[PDB]
Amino acid sequence: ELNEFLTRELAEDGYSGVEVRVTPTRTEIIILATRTQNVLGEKGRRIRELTAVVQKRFGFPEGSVELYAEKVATRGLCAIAQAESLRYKLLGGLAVRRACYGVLRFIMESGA
Amino acid sequence: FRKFTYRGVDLDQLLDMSYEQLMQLYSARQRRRLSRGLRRKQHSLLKRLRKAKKEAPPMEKPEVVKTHLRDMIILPEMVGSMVGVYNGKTFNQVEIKPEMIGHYLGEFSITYKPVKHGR
Amino acid sequence: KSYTTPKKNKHKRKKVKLAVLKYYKVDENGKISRLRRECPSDECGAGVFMASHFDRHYCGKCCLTYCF
Amino acid sequence: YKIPDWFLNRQKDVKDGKYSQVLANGLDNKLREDLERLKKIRAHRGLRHFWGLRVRGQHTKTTGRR
Amino acid sequence: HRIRITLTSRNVKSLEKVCADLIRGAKEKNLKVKGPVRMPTKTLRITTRKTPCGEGSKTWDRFQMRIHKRLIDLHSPSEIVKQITSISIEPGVEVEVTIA
Amino acid sequence: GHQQLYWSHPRKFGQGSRSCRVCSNRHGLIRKYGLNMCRQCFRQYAKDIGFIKLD
Amino acid sequence: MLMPKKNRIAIYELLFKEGVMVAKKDVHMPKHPELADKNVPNLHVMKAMQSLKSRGYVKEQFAWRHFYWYLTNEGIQYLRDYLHLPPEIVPATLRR
RNA sequence: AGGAGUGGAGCCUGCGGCUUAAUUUGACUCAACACGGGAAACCUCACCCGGCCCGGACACGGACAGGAUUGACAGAUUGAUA
RNA sequence: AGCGUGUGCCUACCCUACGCCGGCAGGCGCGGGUAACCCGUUGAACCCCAUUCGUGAUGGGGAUCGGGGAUUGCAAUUAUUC
Repeated sequence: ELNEFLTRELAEDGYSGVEVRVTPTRTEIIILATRTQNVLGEKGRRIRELTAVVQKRFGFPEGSVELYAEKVATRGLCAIAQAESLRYKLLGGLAVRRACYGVLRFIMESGA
Repeated sequence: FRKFTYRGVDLDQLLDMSYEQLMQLYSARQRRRLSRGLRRKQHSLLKRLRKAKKEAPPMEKPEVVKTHLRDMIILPEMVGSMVGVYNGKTFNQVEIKPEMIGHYLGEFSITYKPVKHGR
Repeated sequence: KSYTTPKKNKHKRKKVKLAVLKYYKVDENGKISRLRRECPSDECGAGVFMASHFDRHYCGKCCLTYCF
Repeated sequence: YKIPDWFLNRQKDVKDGKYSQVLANGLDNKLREDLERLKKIRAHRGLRHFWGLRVRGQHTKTTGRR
Repeated sequence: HRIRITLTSRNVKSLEKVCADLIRGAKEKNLKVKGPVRMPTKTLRITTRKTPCGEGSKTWDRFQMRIHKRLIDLHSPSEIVKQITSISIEPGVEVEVTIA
Repeated sequence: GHQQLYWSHPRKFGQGSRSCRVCSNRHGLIRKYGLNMCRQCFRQYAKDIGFIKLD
Repeated sequence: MLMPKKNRIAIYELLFKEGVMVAKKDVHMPKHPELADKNVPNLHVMKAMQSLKSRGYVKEQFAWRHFYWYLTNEGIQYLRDYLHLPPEIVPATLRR
């Protein structure tokens, strides 16, 4: 439900998945995505929005869940990163053939 | 010809009898039904049929009191009343002679039309 | 599409212009003659007035009835 | 002769209120009376007996097929 | 003093790495340790139809979800275990320390 | 009143009480291990929950 | 949607004091699980917040069966102008 | 080569037909017919016969605080303390 | 015997030993278990052994149908189930 919600919210922001570490006293939940500067917002506005969301929805206590937003190293070999890439290229108004070769050319040069 | 009785009990003997004593007389389904407790939900529509029960005007057949209630028990208290059993479409004019006691008003209504066969 | 029975209307609210003057009676002096009964319920102290129907009294929101 | 009430083919009878075993010629009489009782009151059960159909709540679509 | 660590995990190699670190964590600090008891692994099972409608040949998927439980007993003081168990855990494993 | 009729019919049991926690629909529900999640949703999210096809 | 005014003020105070508010798509929920003691039904929360959405004050994201409402800068100005709040104080998402 | 059958009997059940206010409906050779995880008393429910509610955002123009609107026990009325 | 399941988010609804009442379905007490801990050493059926039966639609078969008794539920009549 976390991963679905973060897919619907952070799609255009270059989303690539979650990793949740259920530690004592804290929940070290790490968003792995391409653009860290886009997901975090303006001086960490959208970090704190997403913590407040996850807090109020899943019934975590006051600040016992804190989010990070780390960077995808070699994002050409992440599947859902290149899926959403192709998704927002087509939705942007680009032609189907050019977009697909564009993704395929990038993920080949990325070293796949 | 003869004076009709339920189980081994005359109608006036049935009629001035408590619910707790009337339980031990009719079948186990109706014991269960009326033992669950007095009816306070939209089953206080059963309690509102008790008001339509207590509206027999002077000497004739009383007017039709209608029901979307097919799970209602035909109590001896009820007998003589003119009831409209809802099929879902139509209110069937049903009188209740004293041999209906125990049964449900809904069963007496056909509900579904009989099925002759064209081909 | 076309139906058989003629339509059912909604209850139109019989709105009254200046409905406050009826509840009191003004005196020649600076006093009052309160016509309609005040609600003895706990929710509304002595501000809310009861209805003055032809054969009993009633209050709206506390839903309290008094027959003669 | 101390046979219990739970053991008889007519328990808590509708007309006399007595627990009694009913035997051949009486049983045929009491079955006729039970169908005739349900018939006269015009109950759904008695009506299904009158029409020669399944009464205890079967599906008549595919079975009953005489 | 008799402290009972319950290691429950979905993965085995992550659970075997954690219980191996807690034997090394009990051998280096020289506290008496009853070995890691392998509990009978529980295979959570869901068998659905593959078809979102009803209109194919009746194929079935059969989703397992193995959950492995270990448990380790230590003859250790409380604050020594608080130090050991807080170090080097990996997120697959769930650790429940019983005091007594 | 309308508030006495709006939600007064019981929703205590039956497949008109519990529903999918994604679809919100009333059919093919996996109640086992408190999934409470229709069979098409589970088949979508199996991988994400920890359910794996092996045998 | 016609609401008791005290409810709508309680919802807007809760939307402001924290930078976000969430709710389940459940019209038949007599008490909102957070804003509980101030007796608001969930449908009053849904219909208040989609009224905030329509005139472009709050941002809508919907997952599985849960609405999520992010309060945006126009919504900030509308609520401090509406509730008569000081412009000194911020929602809990603008504070670090 | 055989084994156990099925097709025959009863019933359970699904489908066509008939019927019906409605008998909700998808799928009809293998690859429709105990299939829709579909064993439906209500709910499910989509069908039929009735009756409630707006859960018609927002924008615009009127009505309007001299009150726009909410709700409401009787007695009728209704199936109903809708 | 061997796979399992078992007290829930909203969600009420768990699996049950043991002791009394009842023929039975079942009821009332009190326990244990969020489980290799309790139900559970899962005292399962077929099978195994000893009676009755005797080629008869028979003690094969248990459809249909009458009367009664309990449980689930807000409600069982178009028989819920037993």
